[PDB]
Formats: sequence, structure tokens, C-alpha cells
Amino acid sequence: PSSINGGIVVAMTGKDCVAIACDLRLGSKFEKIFHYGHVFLGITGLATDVTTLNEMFRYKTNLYKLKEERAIEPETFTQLVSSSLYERRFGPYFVGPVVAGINSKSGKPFIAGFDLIGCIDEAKDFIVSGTASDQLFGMCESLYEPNLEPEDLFETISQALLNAADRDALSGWGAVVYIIKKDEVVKRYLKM
Amino acid sequence: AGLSFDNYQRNNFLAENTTIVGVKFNNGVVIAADTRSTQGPIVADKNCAKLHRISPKIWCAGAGTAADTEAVTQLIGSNIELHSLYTSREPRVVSALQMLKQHLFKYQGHIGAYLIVAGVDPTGSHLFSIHAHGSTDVGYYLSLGSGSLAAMAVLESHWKQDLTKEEAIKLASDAIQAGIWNDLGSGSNVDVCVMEIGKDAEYLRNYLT
Amino acid sequence: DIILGIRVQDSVILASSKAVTRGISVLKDSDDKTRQLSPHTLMSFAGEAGDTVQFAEYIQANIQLYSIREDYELSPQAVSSFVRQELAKSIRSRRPYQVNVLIGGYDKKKNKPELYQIDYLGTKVELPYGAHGYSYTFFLLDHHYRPDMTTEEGLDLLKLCVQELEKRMPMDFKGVIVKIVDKDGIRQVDDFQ
Amino acid sequence: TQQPIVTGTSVISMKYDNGVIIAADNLGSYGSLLRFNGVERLIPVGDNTVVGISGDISDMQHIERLLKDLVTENAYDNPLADAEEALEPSYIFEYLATVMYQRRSKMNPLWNAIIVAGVQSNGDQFLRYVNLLGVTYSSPTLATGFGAHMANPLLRKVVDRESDIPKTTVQVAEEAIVNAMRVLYYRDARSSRNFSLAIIDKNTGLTFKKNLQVENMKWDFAKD
Amino acid sequence: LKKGEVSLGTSIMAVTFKDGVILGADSRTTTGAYIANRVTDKLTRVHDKIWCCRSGSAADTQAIADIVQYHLELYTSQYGTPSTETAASVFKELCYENKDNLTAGIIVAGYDDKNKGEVYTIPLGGSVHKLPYAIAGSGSTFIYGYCDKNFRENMSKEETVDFIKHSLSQAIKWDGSSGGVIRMVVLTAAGVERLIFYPDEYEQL
Amino acid sequence: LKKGEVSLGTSIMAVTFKDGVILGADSRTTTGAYIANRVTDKLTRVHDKIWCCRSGSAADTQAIADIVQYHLELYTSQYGTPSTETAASVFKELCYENKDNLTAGIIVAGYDDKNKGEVYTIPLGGSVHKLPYAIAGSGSTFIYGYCDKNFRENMSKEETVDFIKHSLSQAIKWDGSSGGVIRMVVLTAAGVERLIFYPDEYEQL
Amino acid sequence: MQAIADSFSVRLVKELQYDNEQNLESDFVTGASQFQRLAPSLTVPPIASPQQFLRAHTDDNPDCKIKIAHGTTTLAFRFQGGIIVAVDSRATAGNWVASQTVKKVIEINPFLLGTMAGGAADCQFWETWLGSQCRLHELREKERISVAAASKILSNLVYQYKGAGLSMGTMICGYTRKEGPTIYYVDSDGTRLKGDIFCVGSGQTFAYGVNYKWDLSVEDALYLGKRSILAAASVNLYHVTEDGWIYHGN
Amino acid sequence: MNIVPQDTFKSQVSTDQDKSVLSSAVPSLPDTLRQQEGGAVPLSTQLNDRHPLESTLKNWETTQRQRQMEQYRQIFGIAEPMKRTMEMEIVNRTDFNPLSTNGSIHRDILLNKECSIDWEDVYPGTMVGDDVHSKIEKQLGI
Amino acid sequence: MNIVPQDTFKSQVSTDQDKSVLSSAVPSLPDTLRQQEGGAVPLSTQLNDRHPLESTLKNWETTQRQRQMEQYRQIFGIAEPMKRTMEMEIVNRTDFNPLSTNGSIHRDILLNKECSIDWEDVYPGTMVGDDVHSKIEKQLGI
Amino acid sequence: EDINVESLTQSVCDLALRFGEGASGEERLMSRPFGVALLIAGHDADDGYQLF
Amino acid sequence: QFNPYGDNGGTILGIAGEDFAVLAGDTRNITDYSINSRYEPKVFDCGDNIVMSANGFAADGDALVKRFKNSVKWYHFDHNDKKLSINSAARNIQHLLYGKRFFPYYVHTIIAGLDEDGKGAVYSFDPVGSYEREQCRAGGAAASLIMPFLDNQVNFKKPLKYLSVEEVIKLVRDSFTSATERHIQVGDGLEILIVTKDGVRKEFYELKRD
Repeated sequence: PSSINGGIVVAMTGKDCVAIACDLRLGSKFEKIFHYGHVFLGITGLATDVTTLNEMFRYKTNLYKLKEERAIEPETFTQLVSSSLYERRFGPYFVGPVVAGINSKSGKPFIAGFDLIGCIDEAKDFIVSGTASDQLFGMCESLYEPNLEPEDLFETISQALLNAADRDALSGWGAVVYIIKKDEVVKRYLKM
Repeated sequence: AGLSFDNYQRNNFLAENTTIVGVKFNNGVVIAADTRSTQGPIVADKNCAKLHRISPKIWCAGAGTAADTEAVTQLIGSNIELHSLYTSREPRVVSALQMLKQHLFKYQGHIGAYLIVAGVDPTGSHLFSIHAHGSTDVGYYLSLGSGSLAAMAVLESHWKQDLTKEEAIKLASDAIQAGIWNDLGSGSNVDVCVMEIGKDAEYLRNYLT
Repeated sequence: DIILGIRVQDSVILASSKAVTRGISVLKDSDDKTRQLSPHTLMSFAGEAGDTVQFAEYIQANIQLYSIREDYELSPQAVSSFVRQELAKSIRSRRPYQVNVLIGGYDKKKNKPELYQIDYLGTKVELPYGAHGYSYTFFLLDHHYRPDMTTEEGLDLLKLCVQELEKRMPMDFKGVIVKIVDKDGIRQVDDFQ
Repeated sequence: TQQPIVTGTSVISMKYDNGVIIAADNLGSYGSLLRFNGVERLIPVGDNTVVGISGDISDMQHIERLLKDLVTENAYDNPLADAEEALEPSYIFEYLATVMYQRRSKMNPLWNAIIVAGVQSNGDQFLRYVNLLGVTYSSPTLATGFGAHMANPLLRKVVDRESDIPKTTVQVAEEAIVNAMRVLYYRDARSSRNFSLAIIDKNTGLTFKKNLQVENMKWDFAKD
Repeated sequence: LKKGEVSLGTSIMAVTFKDGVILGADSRTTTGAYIANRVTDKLTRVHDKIWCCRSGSAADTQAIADIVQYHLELYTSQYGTPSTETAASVFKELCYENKDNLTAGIIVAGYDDKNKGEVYTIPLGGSVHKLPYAIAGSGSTFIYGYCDKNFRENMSKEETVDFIKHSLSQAIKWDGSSGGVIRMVVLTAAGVERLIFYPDEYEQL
Repeated sequence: LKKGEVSLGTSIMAVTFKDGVILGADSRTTTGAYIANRVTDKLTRVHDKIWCCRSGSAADTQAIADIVQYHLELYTSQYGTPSTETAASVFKELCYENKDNLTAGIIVAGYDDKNKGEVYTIPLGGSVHKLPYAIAGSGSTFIYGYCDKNFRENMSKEETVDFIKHSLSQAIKWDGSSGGVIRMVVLTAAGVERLIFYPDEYEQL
Repeated sequence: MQAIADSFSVRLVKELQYDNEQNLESDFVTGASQFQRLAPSLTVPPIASPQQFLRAHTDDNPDCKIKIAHGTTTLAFRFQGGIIVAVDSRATAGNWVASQTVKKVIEINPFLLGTMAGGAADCQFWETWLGSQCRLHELREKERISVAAASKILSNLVYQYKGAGLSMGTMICGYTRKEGPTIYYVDSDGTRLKGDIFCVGSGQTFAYGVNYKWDLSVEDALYLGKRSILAAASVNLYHVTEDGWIYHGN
Repeated sequence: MNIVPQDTFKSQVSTDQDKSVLSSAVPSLPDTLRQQEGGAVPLSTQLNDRHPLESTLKNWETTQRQRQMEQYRQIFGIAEPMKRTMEMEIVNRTDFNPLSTNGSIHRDILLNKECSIDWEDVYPGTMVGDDVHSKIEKQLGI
Repeated sequence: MNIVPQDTFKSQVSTDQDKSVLSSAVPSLPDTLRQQEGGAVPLSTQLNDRHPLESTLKNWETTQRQRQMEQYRQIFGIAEPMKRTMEMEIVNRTDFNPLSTNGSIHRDILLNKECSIDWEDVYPGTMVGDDVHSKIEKQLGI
Repeated sequence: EDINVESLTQSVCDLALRFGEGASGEERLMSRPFGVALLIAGHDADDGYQLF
Repeated sequence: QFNPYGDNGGTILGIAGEDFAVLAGDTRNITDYSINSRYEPKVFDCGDNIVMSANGFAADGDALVKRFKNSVKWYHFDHNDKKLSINSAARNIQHLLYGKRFFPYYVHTIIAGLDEDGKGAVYSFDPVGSYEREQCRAGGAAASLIMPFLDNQVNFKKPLKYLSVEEVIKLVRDSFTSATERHIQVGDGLEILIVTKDGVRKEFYELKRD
């Protein structure tokens, strides 16, 4: 019940939309995806570091909105995450973060991943984080197709998560999926 | 202040429980790299830009810890921009070399960045290699990365003093191509940057494929 | 594994815990850490895994061969000496293994009970009482032991020792099997400790 | 064995249309000391095979003894020992690879990397590699040690696939080998300027060249 | 000394002669067995007629040499041209005070109107020794005898050039970490003269 | 190689000249920094005109030399005087077949009517090399250059004596494990000649 | 005497190490005697510390790791109708597709069953070898071997190699006329323990809730075993009687 | 031409490697009772934790003899080692003293040890199977 | 003339070494509540298991400044380091901004860091005692 | 798999050869030849029913 | 201490059809980041319509294949040239692997052929002899990428039972092309051996060489 370390995060890009999904534990709270207005961050790894990073980024994004008088864009948030991670060069957090979002002015979807000291990997297709399943990357590679509609993208990412969960730990596995458009965000739960 | 040492003991307790070339030619310098980015044996990105810009006419490419390379390059670029504004003069490659050398020596090799730096300034064209511990060296042609041996073989095969711009570009492209073919770390594309005296820098993304 | 033994005026009482290996749940009712060497000599053993059982069965086979060959029974002293020799021999060319044996017998030529203890290095000591496997029962034995105690008083002292042992062990300690060697041979106390 | 003491650096080799070419330098090093000059590391076996050995020198001499004994035992009570019952490169390689794997399995290995080159009786080219672990493989170009990292990229530009073999003449292959040796002398600290070369051709037989030196060295741009 | 650090496996010589001093070195920088740079210049100038060669850690020696050059510029702004002894003292202080953290050895060759050419050696540890001639590096061990049999006081310039060329050719021949071209600087009252000799010349000596 | 074992930090030379061969050595045996024996004789005779010098473990080399002498007596009982090549082959076989358990290196100098003086060196590992001249030991590293500059083929006896004396004097001068007197054996068609030179003679060369 | 001359008459064979008969047999040079040994020959590295070598080289990237048997719960118990053996049949998944159902119970012969634990290869190999030994014994004595004898044979075998690296834990179950039904547990440490109820693997405590009496019917015993496995958690069931084992599946 | 004994480690093991003490009930397994080693000595324990000098001492004389035979073969020919081995085999084969362990005088003469003493000479050294008949069976191979 | 900082380890310890957080009930003991370090941090734990580069990084600039002052003393005399130190002391002494942590412009001019950036500049960085009055008390030494 | 009847018969005959040199070159094992003859009746899939 | 093991990372895949079997492998032989060769086959015809591959340390796999083929020769000599069935071959290979229990081969072994009824059969082995019959198995560096591709393409989606030889060959080629695009150690070439009642057929395809 108190063991929540680990997990997986999958981010994918469609046509004028993005999808970010994470695994969720069983029933009888701790979700690994957070948002800062219209930028979504999913963190895998040590749970205490995940909570610390979420609190720090909420702090920084609130101050940024108060000063700039506008919400922060995915690229700027990516750079901020990179610099914050690099600050702890010799004591780094045991985390793998993934960022997804849509730029307001341009409408271009954006996803990125980070290493534990902030090296940025900007991918045009998808990002997978976590070490729960080794075949999850292969399943995402086999299922992904460029320029998918939000319904098709949701189906693809949900199928990838379900297939990864089937050949892995079971009896309580759940998923949380976010479909992000320029003006609409949909959050869904998968109990399969 | 500075880089933090917090959670060092905690991390210890938890633990207890690329081809880059640079070529000089008669009126400038050329730097070239491959575009394959890997995370272990997995190809993370088939089109990655490894050529970085310290200043409009001073470029570099690195190996080692990627985050360290990027951070050090950006810090030195900020220092170079401020110094150029302060002196109202074009930045010199020697100044960037001095800043990089002293910064790397301060950290006693704990910043894992190995660099090739090429540039053009009012004093001429310059090419340097920089080691993580702070040692620097000068040369007419340099190679770096896991594919550096094949690229160096190609460079030693077809290098001469009187090289034109086109010959230098072809030689750098061939060295990167050899690293691409014979090294598992490289393979996708070739990025080039040509810095010629008296002209703007020319950045060629995906020069070959 | 814990073993205890008390030599009372006319007999020897040996108590062995009916324990089991770790990681596997077993339902059994038998004394697996005791071999009858001769109709008037019993051996209880404690220690590590099957090395000890192999040694005990080897000793039993040798003693049975002697009994068949001579149509005669070795005295407890000779049996203990042979066991000590074999235990010393078994570790002359290998890393020593944890083993501790209590040999209790009734000599009919002398008509008296005898008790011996041999440790893992092959040290044989003749004792009025002994134990192995306990991290104190020594003081309880010292204060409440007399050479001319009867079998009943020895059983009462053994029961006190068992209670003292069980007061500092979990319920996983199922119990102790008790056997008595005297002039009529070897018998099992089916009632209690 | 269990540690190298006196060693040689690298051997390189390639196939061309009508035969094979192999080459190796003439140095035996003693650590950082370039102790022995004049060590022959190409061993001609028969009229059709050349064996190049890199690594421990004492083990190399042991292998030379084994090869000589093999040649002698082939001719034992054999009238046509040089006409039709002469040793083939494949036979020699099979024996050597068996020895290498057996001595690896004994935890008593021979610290060498071996390349066998030659022409079979039917005119086919033979070029194969074995090492101290018993790992064997074949390729149109082969090299050991530092050469494997620098000579192979240069040689594969001439012969990159099987179909390139019929298009490569002896002159082009020899020039490529010489240039690779020059590059190795440039960039290998345990290398020597003196080297030996061997050409095995299905028409002209075996040509063994000794006392070859790296020439045309561009030591001119160091003035400034 | 540091793990994964560039070392200086060189061949260094400095000889005092009648008209001044000559400093000579090879041009090879290696990483293990791979030659990282075959045309490196090892003759470091800290003042117009005060030069040095370095051994040990490359980064530590470069930092020390930069600090020494800065110190000599500060001294020159006050009192004019420094003596070779002053530069040697500064080198010695920097090497000795940091010997627990830095690995550095320095050969210093200088000329001045008062002392007329001097050589100092500072091996690992930080001690200083003044000598008529000095050798250092991994390849020096192979020419200890030859130099001892062929050095004379007050040699001419050509004789000193020949002596250094022969000694460094032998050092290159026997040491795997040494090779390339031979670079020399001649410091006299006339000025500074740079010389280079190529392998095809000295290998036939 | 064995813990607490006597090592051979010597200076060994063998030179072929017009009339035959000369083998020379120093006379110092040390245990760490203490000199255990300053007049030791290092010229080992395995046959009337076949001599050797040893390096590495003293016990292993002594055992190997005794076995070789016994082998050569057996050979002489059959076929007469053996050649230097045969003795070198026996030494090489003994050293190579036992290289995992014994540490031994041997320099062999011989004379015979057919080959007229030969030198062989068997370094650690067991390989064999035939050379016009050979040097070995801890003090040899300091005379690699000098010998390379002063050896000529077909020298006279006196010139060879002088060359060996100078080289070994330098080796003694620079090596702490070498010292004492210089002992030489001259093997020609005339016979065997033993020579000794004292420190007060060769230190003034 | 001429054999001595041949021994002293001559290198190549010595380097090939083929002068030894064992090497020739292992490489099938002189025939197929290697596949004709009742006691298998096991290769060891010719060094001073084979055990340390094996332990270091086994506890370290590709799929070339030694396969470990399932840690799934297995139960065996005995009643007046024979023996009930129940194994949770959840199959682990990897980069492969199974042709049919994977059996976690080894059928030693039509009368003996064994349970896998620890090293899968060790259990399979040595239980097949035990089946061969039992067949030879029954041919010789013209009578079915008792469970005690087979368990003792396996225990002696594994004890001879104790500490070398073997890892196995098995339950030998059999019904003979003389002994009735009998269950032994034998592991790589040499322990040989006769018992009435055995629960091995993860969740053994939950499955040890066996409602157990020596008067249970066959159907009641099968239901009890199935329920115990479900409480520990499909289930594979075996009923061993004097006439052999019968596989039910559930 | 070996000096220190080599190739002393065992390359393969089996439960029936000791043919003289094989169990009659299970011929693939050894008979622990007739081994008389204490009953708790698996063969695997003999493969580890040995004194490094034991193998060198146990095979020293055989190694020296083999080197002598190889030298004779190289210098004299095949016949000399053949004759030495034949003499030694003849002497060793016809000596059968079940009540003694000392070597024969003729063997010592052949080995050139007439006036030589080693620690093997000073220190030359049950319930089951230590009688004359066991030695008869081992000698005759029945 | 130091390059790498030296003499960084502490030679003596005491329970009252940190004078600013001494307890008022027991002046010989520190006040753990006002320390605000988590309440479970003994001083002894700070003497072991430190990153070896932390002391070098923390004292690098001071070491370089001391070397520069020593060079000035050797070459120019006592007056030059005296004046540099006096200027730095005057600038640092009269700056008191309890609501800010950034350094002054004049300090950067004196340190010749007008157009220089390091990681200390990029990364310059409770329930009890983090107010203006604590800084006033520390500054005034009352 | 089941062994062929002819293969088993060949193995038995090879054993019987042991009064001389073995089939694979083994040394002599018996002092005299056997004094018994065998009739081996078998069935295999390859050759049906066989009598040897 | 001397390390007797190495790594020559490659990828193999065995699939059993209705009346055929396929065993494929990449032909790249590498050491660390270097390329030893671009065409070094690892799938061999062992006679009697049995194909074998031992991926991992190349020397151990070559030795195992050599021993198995010699044993097959003696089996033909001693049993009137009887055909060796696939299950008997699997048992022989299990014994060969377990004979090195304390000094194991550092390989993963796949064999393929036709069973007694004519159906395709594939057997997979652990390094010390534990073996099982399977419908499909991938091994090596890129198995975790090849298996999801086949699982998405096929149902074990047209069922595998009704696929033809050409369709299986196409699926193998596509999966290996994807793995070559994603994995640095996979490329150069792909070789496939197909076993049917008519025998063994070889096919070769080129892969990306970077």
C-alpha cells in the first residue's frame, strides 16, 4: 500500500493533439501526472522525488504566472525543468520526467523527455519512461503511426498500455490517460 | 549557491541497497558530426543536432556526459556574449578556450565534457580540443567520439596543407561517413558547419542525407 | 535445532525438538533428529543440513555391523569413542560443518547410565547433563540436579527446562520429543516432556 | 600465458580478384619499450598459406613450432606430399582454431590473434580469423588490434561487399594495404616503420616481401 | 594521478652551452597506446627568453604555467626582465605547495645578461636543482648513459644542436611514448631561434 | 614473483666480436636496499665454452641452469661438443614450459668451430632471440642508447673489452641495484679467458 | 612393451588434448560412448576455485541466464485414497509463445511425480535420471521400487554434489502396496524429509490452511486442494493411487 | 620438460569416478559405508579449499621422472625410456605384499635412491574392508 | 601560493561551536528548534561521508583571491594587498539588505566579475527565526 | 526413444567380444568366451517384429 | 583471473508453421562497438531436416553445433542410418548442455524441424539444458522488439495455423527491418532457413548497414 515507486509514463503526438498516460495502482490517490495550466508533466521513479519535483514546479509556475501575467508554454517549461534538474548535479533526483502540451500561439504539439540531470530528448513520435516493462517500448514502436486523430491516438495509447499490462503484474492495474487539444483536455480512467 | 551536494549520502545509501571531426582549410575551419542519438543500444533519435553555437562564429561539438556538455557550452556562451558586449569587440576563440579550460580545471574532472571547438575571429581561424580535466590542445584536424579512430584514419589518408573550402567539406563528410559505417555509435546523417574568414558562418543540417 | 540430556541415577533422558527446515511448511509426527545406535545406546544430533543426517546414519550402520558381527553390544563408552574418531576423521580434508551429538546409554556390564557430548571439532566430554542450541538452562540445571535423582525428578527438571525454553520462543516451537534409556532399553514418553 | 610480456601489434589483410594480401610489422615490444626489432610475424605454410599472428611472442613461436610439425607430419610416408596431398589453408585454420578453443577451455590460453590467408586448390580465396577465446570469423577484409579500428574502415572502402572482390586488382589492394600500414605507423605508439607483406595469387603463387618501410610521410605542417 | 587523466610521456632535454641555452623536446602526446596528437608543441614560453617543458598531469602543468606567466608579467611591470632563478623559484613554490593535489614536473631554461643561460629541473615532489644540463620524461631513462658520455662544458651552438638531436633520436627510438619531430629553442644574447627536425633526418644518425 | 624471494637486479651484457664472444656482468646482489653480496659471481658456466647470465628469480634460474648443465653432459656423452643453439633451445624449452610457475630470463654466450661465437637472449615469457649483442637487467635500461651508438660488427678483442667496460660502468653509475666489480669471460678458439675490473679503474672512464 | 614405445614415440595431439580418452569421448571421436553413461560426467574448470568461478559467472545481460523454476505455490498431501498434488498453473510470459500447456510437475514414471523448484534444468535433468534409475531397479528386482528408495537415491545424488551450485527442491510422491501412500521432500542441501502435508512456494502459509482428515473422499480431497491453491493465489490437480497418477486439470 | 608439476586439476567429475567403491545396490552411486571416510565427505568438497603446495608435493617425483625420460628420448632415443619404463613396470608388477607398505630394494636401486631419504620415507603413513581380500581384488581387478 | 584549497578539515569540535544558535536554557548546548534542520542532525554526522569536491568548490574563489594577494605582496609590497582588502571590507561592511541575497555591483567591479557568470550566480540558493530581526542581531552582534 | 532390437543385439554381441579386443578398441575384460546363447525377440517401428 | 567468456551479440527467431518451420538470424558479427563481419551465418542445417542456432558467445555455440553434428554422424553409423527425430535431437542437446553444468556454454539455443506427424516444431533451450517446445521464440539483443511486432501482426489477425511460408517469411523480414531501424546491433543482413517435407531452403535479405 505504501510501495508506489516505479511506474511508466507514455507520451504520444497526433494531429493537433497529444496524449499522456500513466499507470495507477489498485484500490483498497498517488497519480504520477500533474498539470500547470496547459503543460502536463509525468514523473517516474522514486515517489518522494516525484512529490518534491511536483511541489517545486508548482511553486515556480505560480511565480512565473504572477510575474509574466501569462501561462507558461511547453518549451519554456521544458527548459525550466532541465535547469532545475541540472542544479542537483551531484545529488540528482532519481526520476524520469516527460513533458507534453500544445503551444497556444502556434498550436504545435510538443513532447519531451529528460534524464536525471536534465538532458533534453525532444521526440517527434513518442516518449516512454520507466523500467516496469522492457517490451513496452517495442509495443509502442509497433503500434504508433504518425498524424493520428484524437480518437485513434487514444485507442493506440490505451491499447499499448493494456498490452503492456497483460504481460506484466496484474490484479489491480489501472491507467490514467489525458488527451490534450488546443482548447479541450479530456481525462479518462482505464480499469482494464 | 552553485551546484548542490544535497542527497549525496542518501544516493550512496540507495546505491548500497558519435563521430565528431574538425578540419582546417586555407581560409577557415569546418566542424562536422553525425546525427544518431542513442540511449544504450536503442536508437533514441535518428536526427539529432550535435553542433552547438558558443558564438555566431565559434562552434563546438562534445562527447561524454551530454548534460554537462550542453551546460558548459551554454555557460561559456553567456560569458562570451557578456564579454563581447563589455569590450565592444568580436569574441576570440582563445578567450572561449581560456574560460572553458579554467572552468573545467576548477571542477577537477568531475564535469564530464570533452569538446572540439572551431572558430573564426579577427585574428584568424582556430581549432582546439578540450579535455574534461582542463587540458587543451591545438591541431589542424581533430576527431572525437567512439567513431574517432575510423574518422582519424580517413583524415590521415586525405589531408594536406593546401585545402580549399570544398575539399575540406568533402574530407570532413568522408570522415563522418566512415565513422557512420564502421561504428555502431554513429550512422544516420552528417551535419556540417563551415566558418570562413570575413564571412558569415554556414550551418548545413543533414548535408549528406 | 536444540537438544538436551540429563543422566539420572538409573537412566538417561534425551529431549530433542521436533523442528523443521525453513521455507517449507510440513505436517509430520516423528523424531527425525535421533538414531538408535544399539538397543541400549541412543544418539541425538543437532546442526546443519543433511551432513549431520548422513553422519548419523553412517554411525548407525557401522554400529549395527559390529553388533551383527560379534553377536554382542558395544558399551556406551566405546560407541562414543568410535563416534568421536569418525567425526574427527570426517573433517580432516574438508571445511568443518556444524554438528553436536549427545550419546546416552545404559552399560549392563557396569549396570549404570552414561551420557556423553561431542561437539563439531570432535571433543568428547562425559557430563551429568548437557544441552545444545540454546542462547539460561545451565543455572536451572546446576541448582536442581543431584546425582541420585530418580527418573521422575529428572523428568520434572526437564519439564522446567522446557518451560524456560518456551517462555522465550514463538509458538512455532511445536514441542520436544522425549526418550528414556534404561536397563529395559529405549522407550518414548508419549505423554509430555 | 595468463599475461603477455613481449608482444606484436597488428596484422591486416584483404581479398582481391585473384588472391589475398596480408601484412604485419616487424616489432616486438616489451611494454612501453620497443625492445626487439626484426621479428617476423608472417609465417608461410606450404606454397599457398600465410599465417599472421599478433600478441604474445613466445606463444607465437610455439605456434610456429606447431605449424612446422604439421608440415613435417603431412609429408610422413606421403609420396605426393607436395603435388596433391599438400596442406590447404582450411586444414591449417581448422587445426589452429581447434587448438585455440581447447586451450581456452583449459583456462590456459594462448594470448594471440591469428589470421589465416591463402588460396584453396580450386582457386577459391581463404581468409579467416581466430583469437584467444576461440572466436572465429571471416570477412573480405580482416585486421587485429588497432588495425581492426583503423585499417578496416580504409580497406572496406575498396572492398565493401563480396561483389566488389572481382572488381579489385592486385595493385589497388596492395596500395590500400600500404596506406593502411602508414596510417597505423602514424597513430599506433607500439608500431614500427618496418613491415613485411605477402601476396598469395592463384596464378603467380606466393610472393613474400620483407624489409618494406613506410614512405611518403607528411611531416611538413608541424613547422607552424 | 587522477583517473582518466592525460599524462605527459615525453622526452625533454635542456643543455647550457657557450653562448646560451637550448631546450629540446619531441612532439608526441598519447592516450595509452593511441597517439592523440603527433605534432604537439611542448616548448612552453613563460617569458621572452624563459621557456619550459612539462611532465606529469597536463592540466596541472598548464595551470601552473599560466599562473607563472601571469606572475612574470606582474614582475616585469615593476622591475623589468626577470631572471631565470626567479621563474624557477615561482615554479618550485607552485609545485611544492600543491604537491598533495597536483602532479607536475618542470624543466626551465632561461637566458639573461647577468647569468648568461641557466637550466633548472623541478621533478615530482617540488624540489629544485640547478644543472649544466637536464633530461626528463619517460624516454630520458634510455639516454642517461649516452648523455653522461657526450656532454662537455662550453660547447658551440652546432655541437649542442647535434648532441641534443642524437640524444632525442635515441630516446624516440627506444620509448614508445615518444616520437614525431624534434623541436628546439635556442636562447642567446642575439635572440630566440626556433628549430625543427623531421624523422627522415634524425633516424639516419 | 614469489613473496620474500631473492631477485636478480643485475647488469648483463654479451657482445659478439671478430674472434668470438665476450660475456660481462657486475657483482652485486641486493635484498631491497641492503647489499647482501658485493662480490657475487654471475657468470654461470654450463659447458666449457657455453656460459650464461641469469635474471629474475635466483632459485628458479639456478635450478634451470643445473638442469641445462646436466642435459649438456648427457648430450656430450653421445655426440661431443654441443652448439650454442642447442643450449639456447634447451634453456628456451625449460623457461617456456614453466613460465606459469617460474620467473626466469637467460642470456647465453657460446663459441664453436662451426658458428664462431653466438649470443642468444631469452627474456621473461620464454621467447628466444638471436642478436649480435644483448643487454639485460635493471641497469640495462640506462644504456640502451649508448650501446646503440657504439656497437660495431667484427670489433677486435680490446675494442669489445672497452665497449663492455664503458657500458657496464654507466649501468653501475645509474642503477642502485648494480655495483661492485666487472667480471668478463672471453670465449674464442684459443680458449676461455677470465677478466676482472675494479671500481677505481672503471669509475675514471 | 611396444605400447611403452608408442607412448615414447612422436605434439599436435597433445596440443589438441586428444591423447586423453575423456576428451575423445566428449567430442564423439571414437563413438557415442558419451551418450551411454548411466552416471553423467560433469565438466568443471581446471582451477583452484571452481565454486567461486561458477558463482561469479552465474550472478551477472542477455537472455543467457539460467532459467529458474516458478516460485508458484505447490501443495501435496496424503489421505486414505492416495495422494493429492495441486499446483497453481499461472504461466509467466516472455519473448516466446507456448505450443501447449507448460507442466510444472515432472512425471518421473506412470507411478511417480516430482515438483519443480529452484533451477528448472536441475530438476528436469535429475528427475529424468532418477526415472531411469528406478526403471533399471524395477527390471532387476522384478518389483516396483518403493518411494523411500527413490527419494534416498535422489538425496544421495544431490548430496554428492553439495555446494557445487545445484539448486532444487522436489516432492516425491508415490503409492505402493507395502508403504501405502508416501511423500518425501528432497532439496539440494541433502535434506530428505518424509511428511504428510507439504506447502512450498510463495503463499505457502495461506495454502497451509488444509479441514484435513484421513477419511476424505477423492472428490473432497480434490476440492480441498483446489480451494487451498485458490486461497494461496488456474489449478493443475494430480491424484496418485496404487495404480498410478491421474491428471484432472481445473 | 616440466619442473613444477602441471595439469593437476580435475576436468570432469561423476558419481562413479571411484570404481573401487561403487555401490552394488546402485552402481551409479558410491558406497559410503565401504569408503570409511566418516560418512559426510561429498566429492565436491575435495575440489575446493586445497593447500596450493599439496599437488606440487604429491606429483613432484613423477614430474622429475618424466622430465628425465623426455631427456633420454631426446638424447638417446626411444629405446632408453622404453627400457627404463619396462624395468620399472616389471619390478612394480611382481611385488605383492598385502601386509607391508615399504618399497622394494630393487625399486630404490632403479630410482637411484639407495642412500637417499626424504620425508615420504620417514612418514610412510578399520571397521570395514581393510583386509587381504580387498587388496587381492584390487590387484587382480576382479 | 595555493591552487587547490587546502586545510579544509576541522581540527576541534564542541557542542557550542555555532555561537548563533546556542540554547538559552543550557548555553553549552545548541538549540535544535531554532536550527530548523529537521531536528535529527548531530554535528558529528557532518564530519564524515562528505563529497570530496565540496570543500574544493566551496573555498575555490577565496583560495584564488588569497593567491592573488600573496602575489601582490611579493611583487608590489604590503600596501597593495592592504588596500585591496580595505576596499573589499568597506564595500562588504556597509551593505545590509535583509530582503535580498544578490551581491552588490561595486563588489563585482572590485572582484573583476562585471561580465562573468558562474553557477553560483545562476543558482543563488521557515517556522522559526528567518525574519529581519535575526539578521539584525547577527549583523550587529547583539 | 525406444532402442532398436538390432541395436540392442549388436550391443550384446559387442559385450560378448570382450574375451579379445573390444569393438571400440577396449582392452580385454574376460578370460574366456561366454558359454551361453541368446534369442532376442523384439518389435520396433522401423523393422516390425524381429527375432535374433 | 583470465575471463574465458565473450559476447558477439546477434538476434535469432524461430517460428513453427502448420507443416513447416522457419529459423532466421541476423548475419552481423560484432565486438563491443566494432564490426567483425557483416555476413557470418549463425543458423545451420544439421542433417535429417533439423536447423540449429546457438546465439551468444560465438565460440561456445560453434563448439556445441560441432559436437551435435558429430554425434548425429555416430547415430547414423550405429543405428542403420535411422533418421533422428526432432525430440531426440532436443534430448541430445539437453544432455550436451547439461554436461557443462559447472562450466556452461554462454549461449541460447533454438532448433527447428518437423515432428513425427509432419507439423512444424521449434525447441528452445536455456544455457544449461532446460528446453521446451514452442510455437515462436525470439532470442538475442532485439527480441523485446521483434516479439511485439509479431504479436501485433499475428494471433497465436489471421491465425498462425493458416499462414503460408511466404507470409511467415514476409513477417520475419518486416520485424527484422523494424529492429534494424531501432537497434544498433541489428543490421547488415538476415538469413532464413525453411524446413518442409522437401528439405531445407535458404533465403537471404539485406539490412541497413549503419
